[PDB]
Amino acid sequence: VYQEPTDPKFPQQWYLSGVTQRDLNVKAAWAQGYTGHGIVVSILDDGIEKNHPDLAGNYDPGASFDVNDQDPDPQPRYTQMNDNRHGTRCAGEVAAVANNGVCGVGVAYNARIGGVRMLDGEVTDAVEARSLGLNPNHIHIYSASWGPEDDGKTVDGPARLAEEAFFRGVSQGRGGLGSIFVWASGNGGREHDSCNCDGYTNSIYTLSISSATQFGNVPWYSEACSSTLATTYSSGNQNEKQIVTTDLRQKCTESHTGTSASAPLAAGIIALTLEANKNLTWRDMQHLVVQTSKPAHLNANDWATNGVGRKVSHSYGYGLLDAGAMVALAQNWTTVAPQRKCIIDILTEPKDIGKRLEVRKTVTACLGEPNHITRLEHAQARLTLSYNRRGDLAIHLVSPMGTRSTLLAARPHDYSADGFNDWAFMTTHSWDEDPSGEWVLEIENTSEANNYGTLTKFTLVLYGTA
Ligand SMILES: [Ca+2]
Ligand SMILES: [Ca+2]
Ligand SMILES: [Ca+2]
Ligand code: NA
Repeated sequence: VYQEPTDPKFPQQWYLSGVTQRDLNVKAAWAQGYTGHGIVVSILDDGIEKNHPDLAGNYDPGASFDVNDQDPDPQPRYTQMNDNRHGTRCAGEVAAVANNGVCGVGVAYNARIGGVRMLDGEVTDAVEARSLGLNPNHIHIYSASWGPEDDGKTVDGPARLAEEAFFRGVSQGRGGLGSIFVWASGNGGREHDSCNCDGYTNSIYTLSISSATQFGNVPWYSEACSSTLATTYSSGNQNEKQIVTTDLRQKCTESHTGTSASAPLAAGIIALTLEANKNLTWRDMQHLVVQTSKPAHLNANDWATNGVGRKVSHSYGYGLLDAGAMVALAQNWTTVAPQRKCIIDILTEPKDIGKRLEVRKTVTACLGEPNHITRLEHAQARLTLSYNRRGDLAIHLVSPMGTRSTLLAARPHDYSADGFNDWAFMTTHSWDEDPSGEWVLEIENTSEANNYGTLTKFTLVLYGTA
């Protein structure tokens, strides 16, 4: 009985609905009756053209603000180069108006969309914190297609205020259910960047989203890491189609590309999911993604089955998001038990790294204590170490059930001699596994050079339930 969008460009939105069965299965969600009605999504970016013919109808002033110029109007700053068209393109992916004879449609075409202009100026910690913490009780989902530089040699993340904003968000946002933070995993593929060296994507508070090309391949810009949760389609080579969305100056574009286009699609699917079940917490949402994401159709050389039988890849997380499955599972979902946190400091003495270091430790996962965990969610390996050439290192973490998470792959451009200072490498690959047993940390020098350094701290942090 459901009638799909009549928008002129909808047929070109191959990733939403297609006969080729290689899409995000969004029409199946719309058919079940979910279009994002009642949900509020905010695009933290370079502004939003609120008067765009395909956005005005869903624009929400309450989900918007201009942090760069300190005013409530997020209108982009126009320039000959159209530098500030990025936020508008991301906004259209999430909630472009449907059946209005203009461009295409958003994943959640009935959702309310707002924008925070915060990238067009000095992006300070305060600027970030005010954006992430904007109207936490009105906005449900925050989408961010930006982050630290992808030169493949930086290690950076949120400063204190932004961290506090994230924490306040998941704790108090949405009436205590927790703000949903969707993050683009990065465009550093050509520089061999790792998204675990990015504190925003690496955070347990954000759903880090990677990309897949139309033909199901790992895009050139893609960054691999264990913190990524799932994937949505984006651009690839010139024989592959790209993302169709709203563009600056009230135009329509069929060339929105890179990691930037994936997070918004995920944000849209999550909006449909919240409509299906408004009581889902920030953790419930991550559980739904893990359970419903599909690897099939995605090519990668590292697909591996984890301890609970799910396929995972460092390029895709658990695979492609499936909107129909997301909204279906959401309706019947029982809120997960309170989050427990088990801290296990592993080292009893510093360890020389040399050419290779292996640290084994059998843990009980806080057995007999209030934070005993039998069903893992995120896991962090907080490492502090010195090394002469950081990029030559490759670090792996093996769970008791045999799941190998590569916390850090070699980064050829990273010649830093600063090592890691209590950096929290995170992995989503052992989700739902029993964490008790022997964990193994492996640090190896991937180069032939005679490198040297010392691992002075290894703290294993487990999050989960019993
Ligand atoms: Ca303004
Ligand atoms: Ca439209
Ligand atoms: Ca990066
Ligand atoms: Na994350």
